[PDB]
Amino acid sequence: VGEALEYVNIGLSHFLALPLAQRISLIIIIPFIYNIVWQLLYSLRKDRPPLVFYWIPWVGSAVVYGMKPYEFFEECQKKYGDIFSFVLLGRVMTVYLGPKGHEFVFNAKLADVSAEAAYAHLTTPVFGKGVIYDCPNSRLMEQKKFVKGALTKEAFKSYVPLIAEEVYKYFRDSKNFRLNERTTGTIDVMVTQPEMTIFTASRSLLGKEMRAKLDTDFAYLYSDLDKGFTPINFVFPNLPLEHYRKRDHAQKAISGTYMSLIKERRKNNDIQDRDLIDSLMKNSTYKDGVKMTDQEIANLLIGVLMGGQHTSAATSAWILLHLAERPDVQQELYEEQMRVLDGGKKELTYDLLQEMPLLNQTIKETLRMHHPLHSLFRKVMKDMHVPNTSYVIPAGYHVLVSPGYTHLRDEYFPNAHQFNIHRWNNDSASSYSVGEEVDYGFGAISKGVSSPYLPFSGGRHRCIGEHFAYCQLGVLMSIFIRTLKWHYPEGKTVPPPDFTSMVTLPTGPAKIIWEKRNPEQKIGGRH
Ligand SMILES: CC[C@@H](C)n1ncn(-c2ccc(N3CCN(c4ccc(OC[C@H]5CO[C@](Cn6cncn6)(c6ccc(Cl)cc6Cl)O5)cc4)CC3)cc2)c1=O
Ligand code: HEM
Repeated sequence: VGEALEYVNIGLSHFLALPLAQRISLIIIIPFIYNIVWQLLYSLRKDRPPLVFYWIPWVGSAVVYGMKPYEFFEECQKKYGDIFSFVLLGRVMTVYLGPKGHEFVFNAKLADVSAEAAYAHLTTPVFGKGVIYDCPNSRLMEQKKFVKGALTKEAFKSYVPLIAEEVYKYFRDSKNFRLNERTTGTIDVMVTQPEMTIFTASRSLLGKEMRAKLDTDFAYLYSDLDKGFTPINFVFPNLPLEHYRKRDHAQKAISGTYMSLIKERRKNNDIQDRDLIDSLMKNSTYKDGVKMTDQEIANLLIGVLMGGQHTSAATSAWILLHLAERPDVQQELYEEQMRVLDGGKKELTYDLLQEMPLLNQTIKETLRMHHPLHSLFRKVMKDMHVPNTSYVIPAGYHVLVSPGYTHLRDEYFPNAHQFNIHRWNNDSASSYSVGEEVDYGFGAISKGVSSPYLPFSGGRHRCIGEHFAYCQLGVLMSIFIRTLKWHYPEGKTVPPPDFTSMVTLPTGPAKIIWEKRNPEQKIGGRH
């Protein structure tokens, strides 16, 4: 022990007498070996889920997870069961697959897990400060409450003809259609659907002013900001590059535009019940008296529009793509449209949308096969014991839940990779609380979150956009169906998802060929 500790000090010193060709090369090799040693040691633990073995420190299973998460989850499930962890770019993600995982994560106590600590870097740089994940959970709960106030049956009743008008205007004016001058055409659905989504959501949620603005070069800011909404933000939220400056600039310029409208309306007391802007002007005071600022209101609007943008656009693209090889479904949907709208002699209303179950089943089935968000996260805040196991998930870990994975299991949905809207006969609702309920601040929602079908999650972070989504997707598809037939270019089929984008959007270029059902029909109005 005497000469031992001396040779420790000697050894520390001889280390520095190494050529750096050796010293840098061991600066790499040492973490690599400890990593493997720590993993081998880790596997001993009884109070830890199996950890997926990986070679590269820090990076972890990022590549295979990133490129094909559901295949990754399937392989891990086979070897280890439903609970397992894996390292991902410096973090430890504990996956819990299936309905019990949904319960473990979505109904976890506010104290145990944090969504804002998982998500804030993704969103705060894009939306702005003070809202959504840049604030405490109870602020979020009430912001969801505020937004829900513009998402009522009466609002949907007034949105439908606005959304309809936008779809027709797009058919009339967009270079991708121009139905008054073309009877057939080819389109990339990842060009047309993001455009139709932003036009329809602008007009209805933001109002005529902000929609009007999309016909100016102001539209280039949306693109700039949109490009800033990327999973890279999870790792690099701010880097001194043109991309990040374009984004930052856009967030300032767009929120400034919203603030201009807001202050303009208040100045004239032109505060009605037209749109989400009016709504948040009348109704954005928290339960402790603090009022949202005009800046926070605008940042909230950006997030809502942005979130709704990507989930919905990706979804209507997938609907288009699945219907492109299924002329039978198109036909079936067309007949439902003729019946409900009396051969087209009835105008589409919100109430009539509700009497189109096949259409709604089509949305529902698309969301089963193409959950836009394949992985939902929470950062673990307090150590968590996994019920009926010896597993304890320690603070500093992340829990990862994936209803999108369960959506694609045959055990829960027979023939899960087949598109079949009739699996939802007797069950065309977007979702519905199968039993008892609970209120976190934005309204009574289902207490249990064990449904195998769960595109809108559940618990305190449950989506509040599902009825707006169905309204938007519904009006849009109703008009697509009554106006066009479409199919694939010869030899093409449904693309595989891109699991590396923000949403599980189709892999490009995803093209379909459209043709007018009534070549002679004209869309009125000015252009
Ligand atoms: C680097 C190597 C490469 C191979 N690699 N290695 C890993 N990956 C990778 C891993 C994971 C992912 N992602 C995909 C995106 N994903 C994700 C995206 C958004 C998201 O949103 C959850 C919250 C926050 O945003 C919204 C989204 N939303 C919900 N409804 C509508 N939008 C949200 C909620 C509320 C509001 Cl107001 C706005 C928004 Cl945006 O909900 C959650 C997860 C995480 C995993 C991507 C790439 C790679 O690409
Ligand atoms: C196809 C359409 C959509 C799907 C599948 C979807 C899905 C989801 C999911 C899964 C979550 C929870 C994520 C988690 O648990 O971590 C969520 C949250 C949320 N979504 Fe959506 N969404 C959709 C459309 C919309 C729309 C149109 C809006 C706004 C109009 C919207 C606004 C929100 C909001 C405000 C939250 C709450 C965030 C939180 O509480 O943390 N979503 N959505």
